Amino acid sequence: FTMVLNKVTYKINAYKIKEEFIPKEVHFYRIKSFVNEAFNFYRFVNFYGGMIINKKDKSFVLPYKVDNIPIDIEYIKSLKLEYVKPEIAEKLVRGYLKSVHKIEPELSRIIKENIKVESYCEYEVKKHDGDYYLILNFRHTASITKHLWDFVNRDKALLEEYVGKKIIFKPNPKVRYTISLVDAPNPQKIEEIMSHIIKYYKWSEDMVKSTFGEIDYNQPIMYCEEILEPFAPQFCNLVFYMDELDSYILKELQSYWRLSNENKGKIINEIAKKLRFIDNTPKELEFMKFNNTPLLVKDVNKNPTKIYSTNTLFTWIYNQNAKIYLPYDVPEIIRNKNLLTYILIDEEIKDELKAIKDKVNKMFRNYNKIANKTELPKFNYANRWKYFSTDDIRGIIKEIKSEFNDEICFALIIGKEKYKDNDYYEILKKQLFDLKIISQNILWENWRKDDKGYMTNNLLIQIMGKLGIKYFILDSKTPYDYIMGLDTGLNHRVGGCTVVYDSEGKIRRIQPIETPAPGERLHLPYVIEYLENKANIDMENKNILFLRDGFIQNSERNDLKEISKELNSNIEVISIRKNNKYKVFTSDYRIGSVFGNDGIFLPHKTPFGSNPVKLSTWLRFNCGNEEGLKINESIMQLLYDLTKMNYSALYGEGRYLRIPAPIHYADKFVKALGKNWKIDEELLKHGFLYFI
Ligand SMILES: [Mg+2]
Repeated sequence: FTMVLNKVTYKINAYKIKEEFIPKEVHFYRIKSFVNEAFNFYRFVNFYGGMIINKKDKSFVLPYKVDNIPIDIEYIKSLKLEYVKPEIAEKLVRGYLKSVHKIEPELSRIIKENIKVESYCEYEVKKHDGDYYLILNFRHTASITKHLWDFVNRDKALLEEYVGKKIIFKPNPKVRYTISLVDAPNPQKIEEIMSHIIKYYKWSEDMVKSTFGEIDYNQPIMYCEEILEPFAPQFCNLVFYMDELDSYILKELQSYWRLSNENKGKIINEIAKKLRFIDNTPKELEFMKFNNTPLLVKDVNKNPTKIYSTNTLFTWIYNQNAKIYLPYDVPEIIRNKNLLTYILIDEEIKDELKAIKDKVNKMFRNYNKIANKTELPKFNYANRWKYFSTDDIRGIIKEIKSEFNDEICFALIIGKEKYKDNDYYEILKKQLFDLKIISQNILWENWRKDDKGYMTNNLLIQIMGKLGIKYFILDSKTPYDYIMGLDTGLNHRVGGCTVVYDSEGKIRRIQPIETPAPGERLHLPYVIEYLENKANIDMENKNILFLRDGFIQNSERNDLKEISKELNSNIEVISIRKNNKYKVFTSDYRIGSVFGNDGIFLPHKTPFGSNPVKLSTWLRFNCGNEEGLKINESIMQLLYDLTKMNYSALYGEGRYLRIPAPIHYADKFVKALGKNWKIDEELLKHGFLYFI
C-alpha cells in the first residue's frame, strides 16, 4: 500500500462540493409523448443536466425528480447516486450544479495593444474516494483585433503557417474554428461568400464594406475543419489562450501572463471563496516522482553506454577530453555520405559575417573530423554560403532551384528575432524541402552568446532528428512491440498520421493515414486495418499501445474486440489530453498522480507556469475481450520516458517534451501537412523528422 511509497504532497484545483449540492438520487425517464425529427434529444437532456441511456427508447437519467421546451415524460426508476458508476455520477452532479443550481451565471458574476483579452471559468466534477470535487479553472482568451488577412501581411504563404490555430468569423466570436487547409485566390468566390452572409444577416451591401473594409480580390480562399463552406481570411480573427503561448512570447509580456502555478492557485482559491457550492480549501494530493531513465548511445568502439541527459551528446565538439558518443543507427539513404550543405545568412545580420563563419566552421569541422571514419554523414557547404531576405523568400528559392540536385541536401539558416515575421523562416524551411533540402534555422543573437556549447549541442540534436538518425535509445525495454502515436485531423485524402515507435523508443515509421471513404470518420479499427493492409506493418502476434488525444466511440469497442482476436494481438489504448481543466499548484516537475481514475502528469520543467497532462481510459483488447485498466506507476513512467525521446532540443520548454514523442510528432506531421509540406514516402519510412 501507499504507506511505503516516495510521495510528495501538492495542491490541485479540486474543491469539495458541499452536501446540499450533491443529489441523493438519480431518476430514469423516457419520452412518453410524441417527438418530431427536429427534436434534438441530446440537446434536450444536456440542457436539463441529464444523460441519454438509449436513443431508440428515448430513455435518459436526470440528477433530480421532475414534477412536470419540456414535453410529457414517463418515470421509470429512482436510484441512489452511490449505486451509479463514478464516471456517470460525476456528469450527473455537474448537470445538477449547472441546470438546478445555475453554477455558470454565478461563476461569471464572481469574475466580472491590438489584443482583446477575455476571462472565463471552466468547470468539471470528479469523484475521488466517496466525495465529489469541482475542478475549477480560470482561463484567458485573447483575440487579434486586426483581421487574419492583414495580420498575415497579405501573404498566402504566411497564412499557411496559421494552420492549426484557432479562429472566429468576425460577427460571431462565440464559434471557435481551426484552420486545416487553404486554396488559390479567386475573385469570383470572394463575391459569392459576401453575397451569402448579406442574405443570412439580412444586411444591405453597404454593411460588408462597413464591417470588413476595402475587400481584397486577389485574397486566398481559405477552408476550415468543421464546415465545408469557403472562408475569406479578411473576415476572420485569430483566437488563442494566454497559457497556450510559448515561453519566449511570455517574457516580453507583464507578470500577470507569466504567473507561477502557486500564484495561479491563489487566484483559483479567490473564486472558490466566493463560490457557495464548494469548500474553499484546494484538494491536497500525493504525487509519485518519476525516475530519470537513462539513455543508451554508442561509444568510440560502438559499444552501448549509459547517458542520463542529451546535454552532453555533442560536448566533444568543443571539449577535447569530453567522451565521444556515436549513433545507434543512421538510415542507408544518408549512411557515410557527403551531404551538399547550404549556409543561409539573413541579409539584416551581414555585419557579423566574421563571427557567423567562425561559428559554422568550428562546429562543422569538429563534427566532420569524427563523421569521417563512421556511419554519420558529413556536411559539405563549400561555396554554398548565400544571403537572403524574409521580404523575398521566393527570390532565394529561385536561386537554389537553378541547381538540380535530386538528392538529400542540408541547409543551415542563420536568422534574427523578427517576432511574427519569424514565420518567414518556417516558410523558407518548407519551400526548401520541396527542393529536397532538409533545413534548420537558428537565431544568431542566441548562438553568439553560447560560450558553453549548449545551443551547438541542441542544434546538432535537432539536425540528427531531421536526418532520421537514431542517435540515442531507451535503456529500459518495454512489453510493447510498438507504441503508436495517433492524430486524426480529417473529409479529405489524408486524414491522419501514426508515428510508430519500437520497444527501444526509436521511430520506425511516420505513417500518413488516408481517410476510409467520403462521408465517414477515421476510427481506430480502420487505422489498424490500414497499417496491416496498406502500410505493410506486421501487426499480428504483437503487443501494441496506441496513444491518442481522443476517446473511443462505443461502435469501435466491438470492432477492436474482433481485431484483437483476428490479429492474435494485445491492443491497448490510452487517452492523452494536453488540453484539460486540471492545475497543480507547484513549480515542481517529473511528478504524477491519480485523481478519480484520471492520471495527472506533470513531466517537464517550465520557466513560467505549466499545465498538467490528463491521462484517461486505458483500455485493453485481448482475445476478443475488452478490459479497463487502472492508470498506474508503470504507464506513467513509460509515458514520462517517451517525453525524453526528443530531437526538438531547440524548441519548447527545456530538454524534454510536455507530451510523449509518438503523439507529439504525429500532431506535428498533421500540422505540417495542413501547411502544405511535401509528403516524402522514403524519408517518412526511415523516420526523418524533416517537418519539425
Ligand atoms: Mg467556497
